Amino acid sequence: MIKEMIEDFISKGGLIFTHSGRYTNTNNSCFIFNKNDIGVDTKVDMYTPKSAGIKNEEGE
DNA sequence: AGCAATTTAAATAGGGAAGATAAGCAAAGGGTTGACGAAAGCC
Repeated sequence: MIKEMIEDFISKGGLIFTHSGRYTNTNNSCFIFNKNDIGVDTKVDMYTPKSAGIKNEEGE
């Protein structure tokens, strides 16, 4: 399910971003979602504390 | 005690043999490098 997942994300810290300083330093935790660069094939990152979240029936 | 000459021509061709093989092993390791969240003494 998808809504189940979006809400699983929201019960947790719940951040969706396209740019971050988390890659520069893992202790940083700055997450920035730019609106202008979202396109058809724009890959999009998300953050949860310790990457928490349930999987589906196909294990994703 | 330096003086030692000039031109001219330097071979055309025919051949550079194929047949064989070119190992099989067994190794090639992991040891550290984790930030948030949550109890839990402690100024």
